[PDB]
Amino acid sequence: AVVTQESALTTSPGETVTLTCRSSTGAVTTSNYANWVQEKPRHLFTGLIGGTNNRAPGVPARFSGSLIGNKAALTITGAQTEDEAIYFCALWYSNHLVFGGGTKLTVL
Amino acid sequence: VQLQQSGAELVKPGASVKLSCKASGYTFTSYWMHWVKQRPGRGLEWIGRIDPNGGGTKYNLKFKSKATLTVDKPSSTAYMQLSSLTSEDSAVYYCARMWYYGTYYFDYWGQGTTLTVSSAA
Ligand SMILES: O=c1occn1/N=C/c1ccc([N+](=O)[O-])o1
Repeated sequence: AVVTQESALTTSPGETVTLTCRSSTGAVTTSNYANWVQEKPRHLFTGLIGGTNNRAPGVPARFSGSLIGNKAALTITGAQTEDEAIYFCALWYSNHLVFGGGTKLTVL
Repeated sequence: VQLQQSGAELVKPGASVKLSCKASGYTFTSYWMHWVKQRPGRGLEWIGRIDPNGGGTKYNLKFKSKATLTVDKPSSTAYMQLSSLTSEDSAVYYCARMWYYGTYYFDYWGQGTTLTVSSAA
């Protein structure tokens, strides 16, 4: 199962931006438990959201999860300069996880 | 919460290697402990995960005969033995705990451990 996304996006400081996470098998449901992780430079990973829309403790509330159409999504409402980083998602198939290509967000 | 993994490793093709991930500052048996493979130009790639309470596991079909997830409850550590090493296994391996009671989300990751499968000249 290949996990398609957008290759890269570009938001301004203050504007809203919507990342996505398509599945090849079909539409993304709540059974997939769509995960999200932010890789800042120097190999610094930090899990933002998982189980579709349930945020982790310590994660900014600007990051939010939902199911827009046939894909999961990570809406960063009010993008910061520190948000400039890659964003991998991860859908669950019933027995394992599968990561996607990643989306290099670049904040001007 | 801190996940301090082992230092950089140098190992020949054919041999094996044991990496670590000493968790601390929380209840070790309450959270799972996944493992990921980050190669250049490949993004992330799932290896598996282990529930420390009972040592139950769930692997990717690709890395079922490669990785070996185990735990040691006294030391609160998590290991992963990669066997039959090749040029393809050269990657920085991480460990990322996950809350799983109601929802499945990541939070705290490790610094990473750069593995270089290099032949002896
Ligand atoms: O063993 C299991 O049965 C139903 C879920 N389950 N384990 C689960 C999961 C689910 C999701 C993830 N995950 O996000 O990596 O691990």
